[PDB]
Amino acid sequence: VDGNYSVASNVMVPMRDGVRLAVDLYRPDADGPVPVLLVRNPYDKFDVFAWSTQSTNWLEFVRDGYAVVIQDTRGLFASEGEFVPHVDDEADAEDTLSWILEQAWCDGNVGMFGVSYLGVTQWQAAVSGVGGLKAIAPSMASADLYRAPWYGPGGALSVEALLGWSALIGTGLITSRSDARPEDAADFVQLAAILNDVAGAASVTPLAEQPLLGRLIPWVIDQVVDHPDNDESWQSISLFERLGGLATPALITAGWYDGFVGESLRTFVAVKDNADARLVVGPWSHSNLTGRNADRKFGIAATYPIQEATTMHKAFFDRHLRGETDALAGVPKVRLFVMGIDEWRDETDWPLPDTAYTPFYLGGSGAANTSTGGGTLSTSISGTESADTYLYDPADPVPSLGGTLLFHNGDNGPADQRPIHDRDDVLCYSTEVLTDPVEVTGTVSARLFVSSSAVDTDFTAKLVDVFPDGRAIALCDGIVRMRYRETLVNPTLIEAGEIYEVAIDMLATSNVFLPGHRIMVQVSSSNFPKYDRNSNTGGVIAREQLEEMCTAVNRIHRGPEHPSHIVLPIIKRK
Amino acid sequence: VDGNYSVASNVMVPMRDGVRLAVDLYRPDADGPVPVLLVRNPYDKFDVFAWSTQSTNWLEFVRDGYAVVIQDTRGLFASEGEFVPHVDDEADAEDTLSWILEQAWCDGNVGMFGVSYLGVTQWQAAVSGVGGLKAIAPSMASADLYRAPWYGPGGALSVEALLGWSALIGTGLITSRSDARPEDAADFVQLAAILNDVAGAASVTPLAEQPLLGRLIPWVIDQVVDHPDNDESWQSISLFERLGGLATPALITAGWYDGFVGESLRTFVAVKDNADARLVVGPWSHSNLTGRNADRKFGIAATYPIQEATTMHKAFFDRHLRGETDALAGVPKVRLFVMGIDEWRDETDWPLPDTAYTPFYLGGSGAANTSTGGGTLSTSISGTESADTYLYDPADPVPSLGGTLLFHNGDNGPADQRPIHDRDDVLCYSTEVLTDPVEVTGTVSARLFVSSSAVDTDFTAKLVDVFPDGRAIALCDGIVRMRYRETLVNPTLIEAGEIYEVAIDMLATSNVFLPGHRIMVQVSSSNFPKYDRNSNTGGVIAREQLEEMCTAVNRIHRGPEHPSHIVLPIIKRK
Ligand SMILES: *C1(O)O[C@H](CS)[C@@H](CS)O1
Ligand SMILES: *C1(O)O[C@H](CS)[C@@H](CS)O1
Ligand SMILES: [Cl-]
Ligand SMILES: [Cl-]
Ligand SMILES: [Cl-]
Ligand SMILES: [Cl-]
Ligand SMILES: [Cl-]
Ligand SMILES: [Cl-]
Ligand SMILES: [Cl-]
Ligand SMILES: [Cl-]
Ligand SMILES: [Cl-]
Ligand SMILES: [Cl-]
Ligand SMILES: [Cl-]
Ligand SMILES: [Cl-]
Repeated sequence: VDGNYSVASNVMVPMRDGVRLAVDLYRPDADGPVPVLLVRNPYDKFDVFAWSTQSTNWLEFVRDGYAVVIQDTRGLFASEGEFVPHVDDEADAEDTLSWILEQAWCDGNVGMFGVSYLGVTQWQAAVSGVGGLKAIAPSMASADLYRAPWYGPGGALSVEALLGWSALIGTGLITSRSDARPEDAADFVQLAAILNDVAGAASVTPLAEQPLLGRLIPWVIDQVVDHPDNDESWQSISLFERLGGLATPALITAGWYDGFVGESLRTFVAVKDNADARLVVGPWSHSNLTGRNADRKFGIAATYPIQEATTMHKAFFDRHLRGETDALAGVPKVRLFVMGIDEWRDETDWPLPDTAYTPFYLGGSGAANTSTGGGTLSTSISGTESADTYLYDPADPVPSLGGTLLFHNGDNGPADQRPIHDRDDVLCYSTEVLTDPVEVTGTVSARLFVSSSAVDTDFTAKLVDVFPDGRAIALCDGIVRMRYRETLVNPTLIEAGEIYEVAIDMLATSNVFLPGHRIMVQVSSSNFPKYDRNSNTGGVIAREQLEEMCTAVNRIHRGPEHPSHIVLPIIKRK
Repeated sequence: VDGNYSVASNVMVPMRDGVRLAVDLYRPDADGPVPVLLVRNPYDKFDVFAWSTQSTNWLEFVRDGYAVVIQDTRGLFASEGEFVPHVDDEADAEDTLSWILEQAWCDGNVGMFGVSYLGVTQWQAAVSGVGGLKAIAPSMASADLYRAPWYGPGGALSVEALLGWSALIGTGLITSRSDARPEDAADFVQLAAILNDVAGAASVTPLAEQPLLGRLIPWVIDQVVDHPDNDESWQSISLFERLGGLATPALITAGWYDGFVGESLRTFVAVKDNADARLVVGPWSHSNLTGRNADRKFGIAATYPIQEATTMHKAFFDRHLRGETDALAGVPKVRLFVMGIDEWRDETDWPLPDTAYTPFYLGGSGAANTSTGGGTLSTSISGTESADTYLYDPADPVPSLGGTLLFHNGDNGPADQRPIHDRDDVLCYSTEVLTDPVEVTGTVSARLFVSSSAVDTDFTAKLVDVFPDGRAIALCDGIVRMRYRETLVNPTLIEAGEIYEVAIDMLATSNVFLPGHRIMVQVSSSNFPKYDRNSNTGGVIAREQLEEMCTAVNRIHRGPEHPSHIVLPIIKRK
């Protein structure tokens, strides 16, 4: 009967080492084999409502004749083995895909879909060389775990992401084990305390001493905190350099305030030339898909459009798993939620063709410290040679407000920045009030001429849309940890007092700055706990006590010989 | 096989009039008949992810051997017939329950669960007299549709709820019909415009002229706007007076910032003496179950505890549908999220035994207008005879901020009230800063001595927790429309200048006002668009143009002879 299906729970699938992973099979009433979709989940395959609202109404797929397999990853819930993030997922995906392809009910065409870890695992599957995998759909994901979510392109630890997620998994690991232990109740309370106060958890020094999390999930220290360089341990689990050799269609979803946005977009660029890639980007953060935020509403159209996503995914899988050649007729290659105008818009590529990568130079009379300083932004190079100076004290970092926070206040991406505008270590540069709209849609970066009293420090840059009523709404931001200014792999220290030209990768955005608005940039040396705080010593940061850390006098140089600027991806549409 | 199940889609169930409703059947692998749970849904039975995250992980029930039936209500999606809210649901539930009880796979025990309209429909089923219905679990629901969600105990129209919901249903009605009409695209755009600006939609006068909504869903005017009195049309669909005669166990869930909270709690009180009733109340609004709000976080424990809810529901159904006499061992009768301390706490009854209903009298030197006026609250009667006076202008009502908003900014219940504290028509009365905690948990009401220059007007009261940092966080509120001061059924006008003692039903709350806080009350004559604005004419409010409305000089009298007060349900726990 068309539209009917069955569900078989805890089918045990043997991996190459004999360890069995548990899957649930959602199989249509059909007269032969069918195309199959696989989801690999570390958050309990039974708990479909927890993630599915951030993905698709995928029971539609089953009603329409796809089978869906949802698997508990190794060592969690109904699966056997031991859980360690990332390290087993390439092999376990390969073995699971192979098993699916052998089954009586599989017609030789397999795809995947899902969000976050259920997205990362798709890239890990895609590099398997299993020919039967015909398409993937990774949402809010990455193919380079160093670059997102654990560190970043600037070489700072994403400490709130790490501690928050590890606490969440710790809840899952305890729930997963054989029998209830006497210490479980107390552990549950302590994990809740982390999740209620992630900045507090991230503030304890040395950062690497994590009695609870290090016991429940040793990986948090053994892999993540202990490997600050993008070294061989990270390379082993990175998929990114293999993506260029694939020819697998990928339906990639991202969010402008999502921790993964830079890496999600990079995956699109990596695969678009060799296969049918699609891109959808909304104004979401990882835990807030609503389009509504404390000081910024994007409209109901911005709410994660789950039924349209379901329709698009089905069309995509119909094309690539069922060979229906016209199934993607009328579906755009790229679909972006353009903020400011707050509208969805179709595009033919990402980056947009006809992006003008335009320098906006830092300038102004007098000090740019605070929002009431003299800092300006202009497409003209600054005429006078100036410098703005501030003290960065690791004991008092600039607090994270919105942006791409994951677990610490991760539900307010477009946050009003006014609460930090009176800080002397927040340098502000803005355009005059705009008389005509300026669209910035693309990857964003800064090139700053900087110096420090320290042998290492950080520099941050954050793009902001200043509204007529004074709201200073965050758009995108990044950081550079100076030891990693030239390479994430082979860091070197800097010379105190020397001027360096450094790049800051500020991920990406899509925003029309409307008439009456200003374009604004904040520059500082911290953004905590989005990123851990540089100790300004040149030491092993995660092993330092707060008292061992140093203050730094940091300086931004601007003028004709030191033309510090932000590069904005300008789109002009007449 | 234990834990396995099948799903049959669009099984057509004939009602007494021959109209067939569509259901989906989730049936366990079992060797005989099983207990059955029914959900009646006007938002597409296929779309399980849309509502289920506000309810239960109910596939657990199916894995554990319950069948679940999800039905499209009459006239929507796969069902035949014509949709009109509420009026067919008693009969259609009775006929559906009868059909279920006849099936080979039903063991004679049926229950229900679900939220909002999926909760209201359970009360409509419970009055059917079908013996096979053994238990219900209505969450965020009402048994009196006048009192919630469409009007209220004060006799004001809940206009934002009506217009928002009607626009949402209008999206569903268009999606449900036979073929795509030329006007659908434009209608979709107009419905989105309402949902993006519900206060704007509610501001158009006469309110009763609704070209779009009145066309798509005539009921919005024909029933709701046209029947402002709690008359026979409302009585026909009310279940409340029948609840006392039932002996059906009910697991009732509510939220302190939920539009239905007063009516949800009343249902518990109505059924607790004759059957096993249970109550769970969290700090949620109808669309925000997260525990996180713009200026108030309740902690991760406050997040809707879906797996604990699932466990509790299964225990409840095991007791009442499977006759497992000890299934509810250790489950409390009442479980409340107590705000302020921000902790869950078990109780033996609602209202709490040992509630001290305590008057806090309005007082103060000079005018109480604005938060910087002299208004005080005290357990002692005020010594001097005073009055506070303000102008209520319907063209400039007090804006709704938090509370029990449903569709207009309905995701910030505990909203900071400071943005309206400089208004001359917002009278503020507060205690001194507290040195010891004061717990207020229970139903809340005010008794005000009032007068007006008009023959009708409204009075509002709102309880507020003032935090040390100045946040003035809304707790609960109500309104009295003066023509309905003595009865919602047979209104009469007032005499200009005469003093009336009136009651304002402020629903309920649970809050510990901690040391360093104040208890605060705001009094006014509007709260828009939570409630429509009184025209101050004595006319048919929804038929008046704004220009036809009048301003009113309204007065609150306070002193020994006019002891205006709020009655707080004080709990003292040593
Ligand atoms: C997703 O499920 O949430 C996490 C946020 S850090 C991420 C870990 S790879 O996957
Ligand atoms: C629930 O589904 O949401 C509505 C809020 S007004 C309500 C109508 S009875 O049911
Ligand atoms: Cl293992
Ligand atoms: Cl262990
Ligand atoms: Cl906005
Ligand atoms: Cl749009
Ligand atoms: Cl100098
Ligand atoms: Cl130089
Ligand atoms: Cl009908
Ligand atoms: Cl019609
Ligand atoms: Cl708070
Ligand atoms: Cl608690
Ligand atoms: Cl007078
Ligand atoms: Cl009198």
